[PDB]
Amino acid sequence: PQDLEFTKLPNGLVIASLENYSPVSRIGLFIKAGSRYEDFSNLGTTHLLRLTSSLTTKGASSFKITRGIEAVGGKLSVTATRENMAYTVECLRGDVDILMEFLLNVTTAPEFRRWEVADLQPQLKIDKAVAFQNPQTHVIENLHAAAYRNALANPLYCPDYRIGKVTSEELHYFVQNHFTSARMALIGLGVSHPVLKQVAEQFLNMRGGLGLSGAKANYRGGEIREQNGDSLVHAAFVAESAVAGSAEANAFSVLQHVLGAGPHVKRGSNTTSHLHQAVAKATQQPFDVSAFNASYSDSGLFGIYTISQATAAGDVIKAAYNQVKTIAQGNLSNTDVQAAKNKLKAGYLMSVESSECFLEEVGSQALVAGSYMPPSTVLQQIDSVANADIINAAKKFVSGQKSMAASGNLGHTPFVDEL
Amino acid sequence: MLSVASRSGPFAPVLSATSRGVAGALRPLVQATVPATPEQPVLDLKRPFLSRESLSG
Amino acid sequence: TATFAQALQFVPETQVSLLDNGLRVASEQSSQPTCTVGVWIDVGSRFETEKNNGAGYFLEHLAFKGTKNRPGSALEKEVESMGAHLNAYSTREHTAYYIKALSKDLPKAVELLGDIVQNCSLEDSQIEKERDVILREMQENDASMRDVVFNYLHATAFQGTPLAQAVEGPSENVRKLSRADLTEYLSTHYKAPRMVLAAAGGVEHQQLLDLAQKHLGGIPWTYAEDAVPTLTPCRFTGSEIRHRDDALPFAHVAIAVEGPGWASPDNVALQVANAIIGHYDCTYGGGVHLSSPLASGAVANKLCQSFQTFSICYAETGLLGAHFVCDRMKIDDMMFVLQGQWMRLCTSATESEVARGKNILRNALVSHLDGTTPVCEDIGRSLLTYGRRIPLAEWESRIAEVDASVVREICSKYIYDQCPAVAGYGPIEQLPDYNRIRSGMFWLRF
Amino acid sequence: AVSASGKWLDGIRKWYYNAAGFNKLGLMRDDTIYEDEDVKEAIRRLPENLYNDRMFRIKRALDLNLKHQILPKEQWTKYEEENFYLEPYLKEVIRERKEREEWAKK
Amino acid sequence: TPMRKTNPLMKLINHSFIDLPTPSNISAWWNFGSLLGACLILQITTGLFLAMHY
Amino acid sequence: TPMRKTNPLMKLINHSFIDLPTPSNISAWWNFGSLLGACLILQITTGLFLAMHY
Amino acid sequence: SHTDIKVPDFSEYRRLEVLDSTKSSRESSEARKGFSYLVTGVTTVGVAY
Amino acid sequence: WLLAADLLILTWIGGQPVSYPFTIIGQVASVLYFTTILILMPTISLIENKMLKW
Amino acid sequence: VTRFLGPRYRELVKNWVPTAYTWGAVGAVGLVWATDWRLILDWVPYINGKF
Ligand SMILES: CCCCCCCCCCCCCCCCC[C@@H](O)O[C@H](CO[C@H](O)CCCCCCCCCCCCCCC)COP(=O)(O)OCC[N+](C)(C)C
Ligand code: HEM
Ligand code: HEM
Repeated sequence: PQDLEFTKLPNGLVIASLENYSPVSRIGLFIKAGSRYEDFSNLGTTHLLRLTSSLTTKGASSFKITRGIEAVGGKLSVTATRENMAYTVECLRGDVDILMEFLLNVTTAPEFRRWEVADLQPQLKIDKAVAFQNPQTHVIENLHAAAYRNALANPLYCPDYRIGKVTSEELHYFVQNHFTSARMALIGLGVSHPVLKQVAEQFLNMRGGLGLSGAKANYRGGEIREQNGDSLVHAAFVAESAVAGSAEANAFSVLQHVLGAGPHVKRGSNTTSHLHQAVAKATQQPFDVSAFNASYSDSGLFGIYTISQATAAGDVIKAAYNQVKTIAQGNLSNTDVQAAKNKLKAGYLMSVESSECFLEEVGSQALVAGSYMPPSTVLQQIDSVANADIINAAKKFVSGQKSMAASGNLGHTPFVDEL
Repeated sequence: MLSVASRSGPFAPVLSATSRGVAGALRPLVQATVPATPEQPVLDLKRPFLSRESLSG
Repeated sequence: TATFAQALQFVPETQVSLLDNGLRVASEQSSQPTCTVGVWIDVGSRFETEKNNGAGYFLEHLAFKGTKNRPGSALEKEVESMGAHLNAYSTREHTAYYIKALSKDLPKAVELLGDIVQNCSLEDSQIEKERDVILREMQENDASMRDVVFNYLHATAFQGTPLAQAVEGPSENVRKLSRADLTEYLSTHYKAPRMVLAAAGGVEHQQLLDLAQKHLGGIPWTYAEDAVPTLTPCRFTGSEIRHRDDALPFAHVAIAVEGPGWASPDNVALQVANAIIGHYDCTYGGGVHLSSPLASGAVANKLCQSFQTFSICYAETGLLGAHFVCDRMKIDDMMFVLQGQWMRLCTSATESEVARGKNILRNALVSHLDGTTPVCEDIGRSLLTYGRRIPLAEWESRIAEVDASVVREICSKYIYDQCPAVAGYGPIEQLPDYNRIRSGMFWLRF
Repeated sequence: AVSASGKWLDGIRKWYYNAAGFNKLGLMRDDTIYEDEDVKEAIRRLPENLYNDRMFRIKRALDLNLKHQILPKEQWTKYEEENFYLEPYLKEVIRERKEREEWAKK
Repeated sequence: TPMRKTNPLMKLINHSFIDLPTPSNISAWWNFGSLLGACLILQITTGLFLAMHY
Repeated sequence: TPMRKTNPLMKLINHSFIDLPTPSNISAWWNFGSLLGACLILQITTGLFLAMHY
Repeated sequence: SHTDIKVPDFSEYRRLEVLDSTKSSRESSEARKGFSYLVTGVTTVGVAY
Repeated sequence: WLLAADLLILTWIGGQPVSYPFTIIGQVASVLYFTTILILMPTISLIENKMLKW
Repeated sequence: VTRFLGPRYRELVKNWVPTAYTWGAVGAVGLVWATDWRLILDWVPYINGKF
């Protein structure tokens, strides 16, 4: 029975807490640093830096970190994305005094002994490969590369030529310039707030304010294609979208959920989605079609993503796209819109409902301004949305310049300009 | 509201020394199975899926 | 300050109740906007005879297709309009349905369950479509490696036992089914007491119960034809299966031994032993000699690529064991470490390792329960398996009792000098012949 | 208690360094040390520039040996000339070993 | 990492005896070969104790 | 592919004798071990003839 | 497929005690193993003598 | 070389008839033979370890 | 040498002592039987092959 105690600090460090009575205390640390802050000079550094979490540091040997975190039975984890980078650790309530001390040692004082780094160099290919076992990723990281001249174009995963050439000095240069305390935000949960006032105060002695903070990520309309032997061609095409905090962004969310962003029924053909009901009457059943919506502080992206038979591809994405065109015509009933708004309310409350993803939420929006936004307020923000705003969003999609990325046989897929 | 949970989109990898990176946001999955052939790539030094954070006796 | 002396106690208890038709309702208020009602039926794949192996699985496929109240398109249109995520799954022992929506939407969901429970439509044409959908789905799951391996593991471990046949059913049998067989399966299996309604989150118990009376009360309770299932304490064979296909990139094998049932204390200690054995993957940066001793063995001269320890307990038996991927040349070495670890726990079990295993076990059992779905499923699975619930305080009160001597006694009891079931999906060839494995189950030094 | 007496400790140490003949072949003290597992681990660490010099100094010493020659008198390593390059690495490896062994007994 | 694979004497014993592949369908006749290997030992040991008096 | 590296007997002669690496700087003392082998070869054959008469 | 396989009956070869698919093998296993270990145990006695 | 000289001492003593001058030198040579290989050597190994600042 | 001292080593040695009683009994009884020691064997209830 408590609202989270959001608080800023003179160091510029942001701090928050939300007391519960579940035995697993679970804290997180959120640096604004991400893959985008890499440039051509030191590209792929973040992908290794996320894996450097267990390396020895000035205050502790790596054996002490691994064996300590395991002997406690808690566990460290390192989430990362094109925007934020997010360290996290889970532990029992009585053990935090140990594990958080590791966290203090991981982010603030991480010496990188070069041989240990060289030992981790080969692993990047393995992690990149198991990451590329998932078909959507391999398209969408190419999609960002096809959609931006600059900052956001940078891959989360290390480029193949950089797998052996990353160096500890580049790691440090990325650390002092981007692990600025002003960028940082700390999010506890079952841990009591005042002891966070202590341990964060331990964080305050390190580091000055303001990071290097470059780039802007300009938009572009270029393609990327792969040409493979796989029968299941799969691809996405994307127009620019305003992001975030605009009613327009909410209009893109409500838009993708009018289009049916995802299934609600297991083992069931999606009867309500316009895209599935267009493509299904267009061709054979084997396919999957849904809207996509990237959302980043400089810019957002929106557009259909598909998986289909290679022969049918040009029949599929020329169909679902037309569905969006129908929305450009103003053809949109209020009812299915209400259903979609309900899909965002229910789906958002679901994604929030888990504690870990909740911590991801609080730690995600802690950086943009830090003023916590309760889910009911978000519901006010979606309820505010009008049908005309949605029509304006689809209109911006249809009228906008488009990029595309594709992977498969590619015999029949249309090129981006014709789309 | 930039979170992948608040706005479904690109995956945010949870890759780490102590845990698998599986998480993210749609990006279509599972739904393709009702339609024929979502064959999925096989054994390119593949990890086991799921990652048993959902342990049971 | 927060502490287990306090924190363990604050998790709310479920309130069990019994309907006159013997259906049991359970609920857990959690001060949550959202809740997930479901029906954890005790029907499983082990209850079918060879004549009708695919019935239950088939039902899961066509459950949402149609119902007497409405065509299935209307059903899905309704669940989707509500923003609800209906979901279902089946198991060798535990079939389950459950819905996923806001508490404000709660009543509207519940009636639907009863519909889905009490009168699914069974159009013959719908069956005709779902047949080829299954036939394609089978080859679609053939791409999987791990599932095929556990399927060999059950088929090996039990053979003639009803438990042994796969939930999916034979590819030949599936086309031989008819609607009358399905309806007979419905009348003979789906009925309370065996039904168990459950919910958690924003649900208030008495609302859920008073609502349950209006829909689930139509379920028959006295047995039709007074039929009674005849369960047996089924046998565990020591056999092995060894499929090949050498062109596959990696060997993929699983080894298993007889385990204490779904209702015994010993399981707890075994879990601790499993916690000692420790999972690993090459993708992890925590490799080298670090982490769990078997996980430490995975990387030194680079042995195991990826693996895990498991204990698939059943009401009658269970399967302790391990599961690992292999390079063709290392399949022997990966074995020699594994069994040795078992042997190492059969004796030489230091207290600190057991303590670390208890800590990992606590963290696992608590971390699993976060969210509404895990606790509903926990209530749903738990009631059927145990009756009652199993409040976490009971679990950690029980885990604290565990000692290194206890782990040695029990691991020596269920692992030492046994006759393991073994499964191996190729390219196996360096995998030791069954005598080498059986010899590898016991030390001569001890 | 060492002080001006520590200047006397050195007089003996220098004498010893001379008595040990390795400098004569141009070996540094560090090149000399026996290779246990711990040393070998220490060697892996050494920066590439440092590592290469060590290889050459050793190769010359072995090469000098078959001939039975002794390096020219100007080219003998001076006592104060020596780097002690291997010490930080060997102490680090030994410290890691002692730490792991300390953890492994408890 | 079994010790047989490490120590060279245990390596050679791991080859010649413990691990070397053989056809499974080998019959009773091949056994005679090994028997010869045995006989020689006897012919030594026994004979060794005849040389002590002869 | 020299004949010595293909023949299973010659491989032993090749590794144990002809091609095993040795330190360059070996002195006179390391000869003695080999001499011992030769001495044994001498202690056998010579002594063997004594056995023909003793 | 991944489910079509099933183990062919081995009842002809099986020990008489464990033939049924009902009784638990956990008690019988000590007897089955105990017989053979008794055999090897006698044989070791003979070889030792 | 002190130990080697001690070995020569043992040989020359063993080449001689029992008498006090021989037996005394035999006592001393034996005890010295063990002390040099047990006590003395490790200690000066340590001293040499410290002369080079290890 | 010094490292082998430690509480878990004590726990381990305590875990392996009975096995040492067993093998010690094996070697002792086996040694007596093989050499047919008169002094130890006579004490036995039945083994009186020696006169
Ligand atoms: C007069 C006669 C005196 C002797 C009595 C008879 C002796 C019989 C023969 C003794 C054989 C010893 C049997 C023990 C076999 C175990 C060998 C090995 O496995 O033990 C290892 C170590 O064993 C211990 O070091 C020794 C335990 C037994 C020592 C008992 C000695 C008691 C002697 C007391 C003196 C009394 C007699 C004195 C007479 C002078 C531990 O195994 P491990 O699987 O790796 O451990 C887990 C893995 N770890 C290491 C990574 C954790
Ligand atoms: C394959 C190996 C051997 C075979 C086949 C073999 C065979 C024989 C034969 C046929 C005899 C004649 C005895 C008789 O007919 O009465 C004999 C005698 C003898 N053997 Fe061997 N032998 C072998 C090896 C050895 C070895 C290794 C020794 C070592 C000492 C040895 C020592 C003797 C002695 C001393 C005699 C004569 C003493 C006597 O006959 O009383 N033999 N052997
Ligand atoms: C390292 C191996 C051997 C050593 C060191 C050795 C040493 C000796 C010695 C010191 C004598 C005493 C001779 C004397 O004092 O006059 C001797 C005698 C003898 N040896 Fe050997 N011997 C070895 C191997 C052999 C072998 C392999 C054989 C036969 C194959 C053999 C056969 C004999 C015989 C027949 C005699 C008696 C002749 C005599 O005493 O003069 N010896 N040996």
